[PDB]
Amino acid sequence: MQDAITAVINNYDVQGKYLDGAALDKLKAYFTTGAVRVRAAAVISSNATTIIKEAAAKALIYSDLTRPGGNMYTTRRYAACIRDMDYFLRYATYAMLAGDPSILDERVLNGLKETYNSLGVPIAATVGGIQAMKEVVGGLVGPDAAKEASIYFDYLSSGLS
Amino acid sequence: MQDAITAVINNYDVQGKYLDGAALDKLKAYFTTGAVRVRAAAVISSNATTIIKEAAAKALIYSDLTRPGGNMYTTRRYAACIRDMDYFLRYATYAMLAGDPSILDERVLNGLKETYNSLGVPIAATVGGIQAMKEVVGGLVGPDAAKEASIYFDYLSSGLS
Amino acid sequence: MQDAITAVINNYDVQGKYLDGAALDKLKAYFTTGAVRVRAAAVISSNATTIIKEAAAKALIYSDLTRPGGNMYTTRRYAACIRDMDYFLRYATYAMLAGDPSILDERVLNGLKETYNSLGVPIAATVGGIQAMKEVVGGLVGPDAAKEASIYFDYLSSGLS
Amino acid sequence: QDAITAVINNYDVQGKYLDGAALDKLKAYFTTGAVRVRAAAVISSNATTIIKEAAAKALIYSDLTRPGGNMYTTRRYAACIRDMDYFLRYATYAMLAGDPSILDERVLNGLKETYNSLGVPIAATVGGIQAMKEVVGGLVGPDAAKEASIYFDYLSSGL
Amino acid sequence: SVLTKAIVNADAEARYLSPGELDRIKSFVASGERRLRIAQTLTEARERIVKQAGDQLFQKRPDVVSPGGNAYGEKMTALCLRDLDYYLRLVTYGIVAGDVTPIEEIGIIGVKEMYNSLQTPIPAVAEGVRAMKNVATSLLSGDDAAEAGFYFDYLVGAMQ
Amino acid sequence: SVLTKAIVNADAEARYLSPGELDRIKSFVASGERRLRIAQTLTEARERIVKQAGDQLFQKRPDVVSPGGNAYGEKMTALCLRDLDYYLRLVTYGIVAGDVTPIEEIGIIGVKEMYNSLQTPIPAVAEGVRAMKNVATSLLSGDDAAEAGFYFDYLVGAM
Amino acid sequence: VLTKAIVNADAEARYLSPGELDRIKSFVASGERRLRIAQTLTEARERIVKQAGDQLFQKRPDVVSPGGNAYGEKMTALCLRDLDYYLRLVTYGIVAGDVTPIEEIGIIGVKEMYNSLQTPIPAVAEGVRAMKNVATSLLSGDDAAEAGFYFDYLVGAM
Amino acid sequence: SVLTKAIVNADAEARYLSPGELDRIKSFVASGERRLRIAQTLTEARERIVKQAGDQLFQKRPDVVSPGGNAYGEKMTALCLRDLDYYLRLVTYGIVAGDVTPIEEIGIIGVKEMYNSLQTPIPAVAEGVRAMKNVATSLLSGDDAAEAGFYFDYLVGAM
Amino acid sequence: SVLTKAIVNADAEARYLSPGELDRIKSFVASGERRLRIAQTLTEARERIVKQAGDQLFQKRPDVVSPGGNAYGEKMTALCLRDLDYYLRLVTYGIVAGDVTPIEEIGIIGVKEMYNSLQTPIPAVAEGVRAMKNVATSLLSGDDAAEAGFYFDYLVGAMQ
Amino acid sequence: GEDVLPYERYLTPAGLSLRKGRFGSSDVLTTPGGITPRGDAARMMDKI
Ligand SMILES: *[C@H](C)[C@H]1/C(=C/c2[nH]c(/C=C3N=C(/C=C4\NC(=O)C(CC)=C4C)C(C)=C\3CCC(=O)O)c(CCC(=O)O)c2C)NC(=O)[C@@H]1C
Ligand SMILES: *[C@H](C)[C@H]1/C(=C/c2[nH]c(/C=C3N=C(/C=C4\NC(=O)C(CC)=C4C)C(C)=C\3CCC(=O)O)c(CCC(=O)O)c2C)NC(=O)[C@@H]1C
Ligand SMILES: *[C@H](C)[C@H]1/C(=C/c2[nH]c(/C=C3N=C(/C=C4\NC(=O)C(CC)=C4C)C(C)=C\3CCC(=O)O)c(CCC(=O)O)c2C)NC(=O)[C@@H]1C
Ligand SMILES: *[C@H](C)[C@H]1/C(=C/c2[nH]c(/C=C3N=C(/C=C4\NC(=O)C(CC)=C4C)C(C)=C\3CCC(=O)O)c(CCC(=O)O)c2C)NC(=O)[C@@H]1C
Repeated sequence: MQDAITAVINNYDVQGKYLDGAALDKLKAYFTTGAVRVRAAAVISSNATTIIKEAAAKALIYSDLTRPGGNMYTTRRYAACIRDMDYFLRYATYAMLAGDPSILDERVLNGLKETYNSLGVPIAATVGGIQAMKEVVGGLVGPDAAKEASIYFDYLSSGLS
Repeated sequence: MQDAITAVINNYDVQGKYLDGAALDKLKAYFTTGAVRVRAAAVISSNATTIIKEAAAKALIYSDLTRPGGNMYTTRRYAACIRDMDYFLRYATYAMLAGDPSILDERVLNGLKETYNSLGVPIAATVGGIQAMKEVVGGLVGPDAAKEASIYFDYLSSGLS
Repeated sequence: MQDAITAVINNYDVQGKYLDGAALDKLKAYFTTGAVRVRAAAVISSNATTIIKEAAAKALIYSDLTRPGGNMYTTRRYAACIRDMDYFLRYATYAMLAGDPSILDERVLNGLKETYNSLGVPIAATVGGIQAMKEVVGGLVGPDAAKEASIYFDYLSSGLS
Repeated sequence: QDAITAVINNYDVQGKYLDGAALDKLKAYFTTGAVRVRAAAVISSNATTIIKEAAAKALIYSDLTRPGGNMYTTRRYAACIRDMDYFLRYATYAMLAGDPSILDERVLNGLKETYNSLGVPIAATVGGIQAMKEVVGGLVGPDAAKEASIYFDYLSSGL
Repeated sequence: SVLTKAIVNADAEARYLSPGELDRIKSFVASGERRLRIAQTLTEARERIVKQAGDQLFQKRPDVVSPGGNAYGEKMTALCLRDLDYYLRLVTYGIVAGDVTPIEEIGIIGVKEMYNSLQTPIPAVAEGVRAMKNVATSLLSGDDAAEAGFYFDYLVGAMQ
Repeated sequence: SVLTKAIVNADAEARYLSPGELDRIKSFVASGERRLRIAQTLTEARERIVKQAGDQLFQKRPDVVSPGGNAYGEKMTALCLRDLDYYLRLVTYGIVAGDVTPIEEIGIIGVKEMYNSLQTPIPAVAEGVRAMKNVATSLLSGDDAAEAGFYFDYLVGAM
Repeated sequence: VLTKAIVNADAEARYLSPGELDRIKSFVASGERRLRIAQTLTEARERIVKQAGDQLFQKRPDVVSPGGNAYGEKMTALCLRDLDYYLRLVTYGIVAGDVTPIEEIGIIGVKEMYNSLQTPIPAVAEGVRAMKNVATSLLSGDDAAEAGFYFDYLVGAM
Repeated sequence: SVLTKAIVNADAEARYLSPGELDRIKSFVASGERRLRIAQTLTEARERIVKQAGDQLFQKRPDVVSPGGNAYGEKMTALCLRDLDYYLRLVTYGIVAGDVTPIEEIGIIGVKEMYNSLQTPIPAVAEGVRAMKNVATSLLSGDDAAEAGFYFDYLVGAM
Repeated sequence: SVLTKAIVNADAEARYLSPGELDRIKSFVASGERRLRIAQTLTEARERIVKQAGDQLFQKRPDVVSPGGNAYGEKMTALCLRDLDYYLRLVTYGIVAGDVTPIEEIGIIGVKEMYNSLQTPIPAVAEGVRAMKNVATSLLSGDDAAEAGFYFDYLVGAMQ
Repeated sequence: GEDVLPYERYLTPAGLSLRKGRFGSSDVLTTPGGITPRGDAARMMDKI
């Protein structure tokens, strides 16, 4: 994966340039944002189970999906869906700390569409769930953190769709 | 493409053998089936629009696909999907008249899987639609014709999957 | 894989319906056929080597295939072809006991066409061999069993072709 | 192996075809069989309790369970009761079979060495097996108890 | 099902079905007709079994149907009863199959995880299944009840 | 075949088969059984047709079987007869197909180029085919002969 | 049969299921009938072997020919002794209710043994088939079906 | 959007953006704030616009919500209203973009084909859009209404 | 049935069945096998016939399924369809019997009075039967359709 | 772990489609909160 600090380094390395003040400023910018990000991440980790619960309640459950003939019908499928939700949450948290969307592309986004199509999992419903998680997360993290958190959630959603 | 009559001829030609009674019997078998096939083809052509409508209703429409973020969402994509359905129907009809699956391989089947994967069209859903068309077609054509019609539909389905 | 009993169950489970008389009738039908199938399977297992021998004699051997430049020329290729024949026989027997064609799709039929095309094995000759095995099997099993046995052999043949 | 196979094997080494005398031994086993099946069902249903009672008699309220004892810590406690269950299950298998051989082949072979490396106390384990036997004897009832007891004793002697 | 299991073992070994395996298949097909009747009985009595079991469960566990409890409220109580009904349907499927596999795939894998997200207490669910067993046993004849009991016990064992 | 041709035209137009096209297919399937018999007749008489035609050709063209000529010598004469046999087999295929397309792919495309490299005279080959037609016509009934003639004529036209 | 059930249970690490136990009960009841079937074949053993041998030799002249393995008195006796061995194994199988007894004594390493001897395996199979036909005739139909299964297994193994 | 269109024309010509083109971009960015307000107004009133338009449409066309008609039944009537909602959302997108292109891609290409498969009458759909326009116009101020009208008219023209 | 009718006439006259009467019985028994097939066809297509006819009727008469109308509401609409199903069953009975008498006793006597109490419009009911006839005719072969038509027409004639 | 012999743990999506895809997807791929008419007509006939 890549993070903001490494991104700056890599750009300089391809140029072969030693680190310069302009580069330092970009790094400095990240460092200020960092403290906020760490606080947000801790909030998400503690409330992860609840975030998933709330989001599922908002979109997935009490629906045709959970009813027989629906994708999330049967215990095994239900458990799989909530496991997937957790993945999305954990990776988004990783991305938020990193300050880079690349990890999402390298781990989550790559081959997901194809996997889902073979499985028969409904992509639009999954996207709906991700959006729901974003809304719940936004509340817990608070406004400044929410903007940063939202972009990664949206990135996942756009990739899947 | 190839047809049943030509297939027999080609097999003999590679052997270099003159046509023999056993070969003639296969040709004769085709000739009896022919009349039924012609009737079936006319039925399908007249009811093609309805067949597609019914099949879509059975599988595609009223689903995640049609909902926003689904593959068949937006008018353009919806129109594309029904165009593809029509292709499958037309080719299956051609194959049924021919009595040979080869045309399906040469035109429809070759490279479709790869195209669909790049596009992100869901193959299993498409296969579902093909199976639905088969069921509708079976009714209209009647039982004797249905068996013949079914094999080509199944051939398409197996190729895609 | 799936079997007849499980197939009924699965269809009902997706509907969410409790088992009903119509469903019960299908199950009951299977149960009556069961005893015959077990006897047929034992017959096939005991005569498997001979069945393959007879079928090969009918189609494969004394032919261009066995002659130099033919697909089944050389000991290694000959051995491979009879191994494939055995596979088909064993799987058909499994399917007959199960009362469902699914196992054939899951193990034998998946990717076989593509494998054969890369290898340059001739599909029509293989199909011919399968049909020959069916005829031999029909004799040994006896008439009631033969009808049941035939459908699975035909299923394999249709898949390959 | 089993009583039926034991008879067969004895005849096979002689090369003799099965005879009436042999048949009588087989018949003897068949009569005992019904009792054995009933006993096995009783044991399976009461297995958890049998282990509990036996543990209460020997294992618990002891130095073993107290800190510094072999069965101290949850992990070790769980291991000991798992071992007890093994002995019970295998004895039940042996009782149905009518032969002690399975005990030798699976349970008895290498157990002493394993236990010595582990530092598990053999005498305490033997005590537990004997305790289980007593509890089992009650539940199965007298006719079944005699048959059940021999396999328990066999395990104890091996250990 | 019994038959699926036998076939699968054979395929792994890459051999035709063994005589012993074939014999088990024979036994199963003979048993099937009796099994069908047992399943049919429970299906007909399904509505009453669920109702009776529910009442027993609620008496055993007042808390679940209490303002704090998950089951409390009409909507929630219905869902709890629906769950009991689901498990009964699975049990019937099991009896006809002759194996717990049908039950297991639909109901026992990931069950812990699902209920933990829901926050439903697993032990209470187990009690409800036990309650259903008792009701079902009464309607069934003794030998039939024993067969049904095994499947019921498995469920209870799976869920703790 | 007739049917292949119809399907191909439809696919190019990207339309379902026209009623008229369908009617032609119907007519063809009815005709097929008669066509099969015509083909069968020629197959049985094949050996004699080739032999008779060969003789006629050599009488018509002394030069081809002369020291200068390509056909001259046993090996060469055999090859010339083999060619005649090939064309007859193609004609039979055509009759059953109801179209010249099968004939055309195997025999008529690049034929000029092949023979020019060989240096075989194309007109002589045509005469041989004409000769075969006359022999074949005699064995066939008049209406059957007319059907067969069309395919024979096409070959002569092609070369 | 009992051994088989126990072994499956041990693999699963569980006590025997009631259904499994019921099958054991059925087997012990069936055993007495099975013993009678075995007894019948034992009494007819000498004739079964003799008849089967003759059939085999008619079916395969070559085996009892100067080139063939079976040829000569000593060799012919050995061939018949082998047929007798297989019959004894079949009887053991019927009483056991399983092929395992048969399998251990006769079917594992059989190919290797016969290849060293140079005896043709297909001929041996034919002899077993022949024995089956003779045995079937003496047995009652239901008894014959039971016996047939064991005979078929041997033929399949060889 | 306006900007995309300008860039695309420049790229085709392979030139930097012309002064005139740049001026149009400037005008658009100034207009945008006004456009945003117009869009916001319609979004807030969306629920009522759809409801009012639906009623008008059903009064104008009794048939569509009749046993023969496509719209008939609660499920179907909901879908018809959902469609109206979709078109309104598209119109709002158009206003902010300043171009019909956003509207056109999502809603107007393949629309005929989709509705023909559904068997929905296209003219009725057009009437619904007209109805929505009238409701929307009333809430909007006159100048705002004119801007909104253009997008509404385009939709009506497209269907 | 035809046979019943003949017997009844004979009993009134207190005589054995006349040769003419016997001849009619002979004709009927020959016809019966054909009639059975016609009836079987309609029975299989029953569900679809009712559904299609209902839709046609509702299109023809919007009012009946309108807030004022009797048929309006799911419960009422089901009852209207049930009535159509009843009449179809009666028609099948008629075809096998070879006379309208079976139909007549169950459905046509007192029909006016029953519907008037219910307040159901009789003409609408007639239209529904006509609709069912058209659907049934399409599935039946022409000669079969003519036979079926007679029974359908009788119903329509009875109800006005 | 020295006593189990290796078995097939995972497989790729394309491999999975080969085995299961013949006959495609059964299901309509239901979504949450969708208006659907599916099953309605059957329910009406069951009532009648
Ligand atoms: C001769 C010493 C022994 C003998 C020979 C025998 N062979 C056949 C039949 C076949 N033989 C072959 C073998 C080969 N095919 C290969 O590709 C190779 C390597 C290049 C070999 C050696 C094949 C393919 C056949 C099958 C038929 C065919 O040729 O297509 C027979 C006839 C078998 C029958 O029963 O039909 C025989 C008799 N048999 C002996 O007993 C001799 C000691
Ligand atoms: C108290 C909160 C609850 C309770 C406790 C209870 N425990 C026992 C008996 C035992 N508990 C243990 C536990 C441990 N051994 C260990 O090694 C560890 C971890 C270091 C633990 C926690 C053991 C071994 C025993 C057995 C007694 C012994 O020391 O040998 C009892 C007695 C049960 C009896 O009489 O059989 C009780 C009551 N029970 C409750 O109801 C409370 C909620
Ligand atoms: C009743 C004994 C207990 C109880 C149950 C309860 N369940 C829910 C909600 C759901 N339960 C399920 C369970 C299943 N779905 C499946 O696919 C299967 C296997 C076939 C099962 C068993 C599901 C999916 C739900 C989620 C909601 C939905 O219907 O989609 C609830 C209420 C929801 C909530 O917890 O808020 C309840 C109450 N509750 C108890 O306490 C009883 C012990
Ligand atoms: C209402 C004014 C008219 C009407 C509407 C109507 N629509 C449907 C069904 C669908 N309509 C759509 C349309 C869209 N999907 C898109 O992607 C877009 C652009 C964003 C549009 C406008 C779709 C996809 C459907 C299919 C069903 C689905 O949602 O999956 C119906 C019912 C379909 C049926 O015939 O059963 C109706 C009634 N019908 C009228 O008569 C009104 C005039």
